[PDB]
Amino acid sequence: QVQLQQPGAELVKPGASVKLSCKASGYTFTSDWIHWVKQRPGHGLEWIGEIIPSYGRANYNEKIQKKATLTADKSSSTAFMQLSSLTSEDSAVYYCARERGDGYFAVWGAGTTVTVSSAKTTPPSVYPLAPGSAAQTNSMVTLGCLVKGYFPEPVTVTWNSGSLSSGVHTFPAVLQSDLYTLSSSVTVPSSSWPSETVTCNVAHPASSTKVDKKIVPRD
Amino acid sequence: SALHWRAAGAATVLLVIVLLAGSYLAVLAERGAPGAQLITYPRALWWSVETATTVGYGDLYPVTLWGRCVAVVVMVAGITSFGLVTAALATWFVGREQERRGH
Amino acid sequence: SALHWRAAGAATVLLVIVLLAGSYLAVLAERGAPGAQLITYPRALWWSVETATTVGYGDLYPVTLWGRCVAVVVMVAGITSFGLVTAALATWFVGREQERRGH
Amino acid sequence: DILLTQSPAILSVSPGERVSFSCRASQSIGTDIHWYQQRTNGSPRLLIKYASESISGIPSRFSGSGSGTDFTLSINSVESEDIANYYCQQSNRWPFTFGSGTKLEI
Amino acid sequence: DILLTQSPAILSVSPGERVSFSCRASQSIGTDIHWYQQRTNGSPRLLIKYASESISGIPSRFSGSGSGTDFTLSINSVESEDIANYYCQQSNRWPFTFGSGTKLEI
Ligand SMILES: CCCC[N+](CCCC)(CCCC)CCCC
Ligand SMILES: CCCCCCCCCO
Ligand SMILES: CCCCCCCCCO
Ligand SMILES: [Tl+]
Ligand SMILES: [Tl+]
Ligand SMILES: [Tl+]
Ligand SMILES: [Tl+]
Repeated sequence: QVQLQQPGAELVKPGASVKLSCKASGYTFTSDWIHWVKQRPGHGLEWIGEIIPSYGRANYNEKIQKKATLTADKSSSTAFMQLSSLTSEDSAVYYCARERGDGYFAVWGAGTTVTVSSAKTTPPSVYPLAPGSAAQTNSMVTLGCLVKGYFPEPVTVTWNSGSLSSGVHTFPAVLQSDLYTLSSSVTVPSSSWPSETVTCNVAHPASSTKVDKKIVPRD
Repeated sequence: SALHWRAAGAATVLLVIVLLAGSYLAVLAERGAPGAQLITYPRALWWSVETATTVGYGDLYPVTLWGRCVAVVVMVAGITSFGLVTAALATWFVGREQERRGH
Repeated sequence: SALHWRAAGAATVLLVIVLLAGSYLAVLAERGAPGAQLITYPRALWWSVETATTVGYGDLYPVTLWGRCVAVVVMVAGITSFGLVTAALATWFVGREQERRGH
Repeated sequence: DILLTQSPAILSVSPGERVSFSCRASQSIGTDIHWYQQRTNGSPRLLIKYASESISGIPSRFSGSGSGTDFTLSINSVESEDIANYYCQQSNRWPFTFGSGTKLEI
Repeated sequence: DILLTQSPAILSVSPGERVSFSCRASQSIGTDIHWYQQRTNGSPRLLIKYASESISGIPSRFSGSGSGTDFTLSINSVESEDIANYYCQQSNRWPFTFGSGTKLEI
């Protein structure tokens, strides 16, 4: 099961600092190394550094400015990476991976999305999207739900608690003066709806919120 | 169990502990040093063996001060153990040769 | 303090003097030779150790006549000292084995 | 530090065709190259380790080859699930490094 | 004898921006590269030793990286005091050699 656990997001004001965590499970060897990889939107993987928890020794990529500090809590199997005095340049997804001391990254975390801005955290408004009365359909029907007015990224949108996967598209968010907006679209066979329920679950980590929205026919 | 044989055994067990500890400490020492290649445990264990035996092919070797220090211990533990096996064999031959001379 | 142990000690101290002198003389010998790499004291001391132990990874080695001469002394001092430790261990085993045989 | 070059940033292939991703090392590194797959909004997933060693849980469709400076990650008969960014990474010399990546396009 | 190439002879950067100086070695030299700073009418001043080792008395703004043939001296957030000529030098093989130098321009 899930070996590395990282919190979905962290908002940070320019100049401030934050500490991301990476709780590990599964096998643990004194030979294990925990790595941190930075990925900026539209960019590749960048190696930040590593740590040998069973010793506390950490090394850093000397090719980039050192904004991090690695530490680990052997008892709580938790590795922490402290990012200090951030700027918009530091906004990105930060993954942690476990390396058995053999050179490759066997497992990775989901990654924490870090956003550096003065803006305020705003949960999203999850409005539904059902076809209008004059809309005809065929073997399939397309529903959806609007996630608007949120900050910062990201937002995980699932359908029927993840039980509904096919026919799903979640469009990239667009930034509108300090607030994000995106829509997710699901497609099921016409016959099945609303006979069978169809709900969109919207989780917004930065605001520790999670909301549901049943997509029912229009009045 | 004669002394030379108990020592030979002790020596072998110990050398094996130095090979493992050493491999672990070499990697720990070498990471952080750009260009270092003695940085993963499996080949590090292989490195330690070829160092203990003094073969030193040149495929792996420490570049850091602490890694080289680890190396010295491994070399010395390797040279000393095997040498101690040589001395244990000499004892065995001397005593048998004694009996043979009826001394 | 038996002879073999006094010699082992003397040997170790001496080998350490050859490692230091040798490192100093190697650098002194190698500088001035284009392409030479045995030219700075710290790694030179590391070179001397891997030469005395006969490991010779190949990361460093003299290219000049005098540097190689320094090398020979270091190799021989290394091979001789360790061998002298082997012989000291053999003596220890032979004598204990004697007592054990009640000879 | 070892630079890994991933030839074309994007690779266009027809459904079911064979595709090969190139990863060049700035110096000789044995077979200490490992490949990762990353889909949109996803975490990297180890596909091949040590240039050609297969990972269980990974389709036999994927295979890697090469040694020294040139390495290739191949997908025999590409399918939609394979659309993603592919990265190579090396563990030969410290520090570990990644290739810029190559996007598979069908 | 090892040739050290210092990429562009002059580097233009905006106040407070990050700047990187390149120094290439004609062959593999580990991390045996050392950086020097020299202001107008001044003597060279050691900034970084062994590619990335910091020197006390030198701003933390300065840092170096690389190994093998490619080395980089970086200045995080450049300031006027930093205007000078930057040289790299190698101690891997005799004789020691210097790079032609790179001038920092703000
Ligand atoms: C004259 C060369 C001697 C090399 N020895 C012994 C022969 C090995 C085939 C290597 C021992 C390796 C355990 C001793 C080195 C002593 C420094
Ligand atoms: C022989 C004593 C151990 C060698 C030094 C290990 C250093 C590990 C890194 O800090
Ligand atoms: C073993 C005698 C010393 C080796 C020769 C040293 C030469 C130094 C340079 O002139
Ligand atoms: Tl040898
Ligand atoms: Tl050898
Ligand atoms: Tl050798
Ligand atoms: Tl060799």
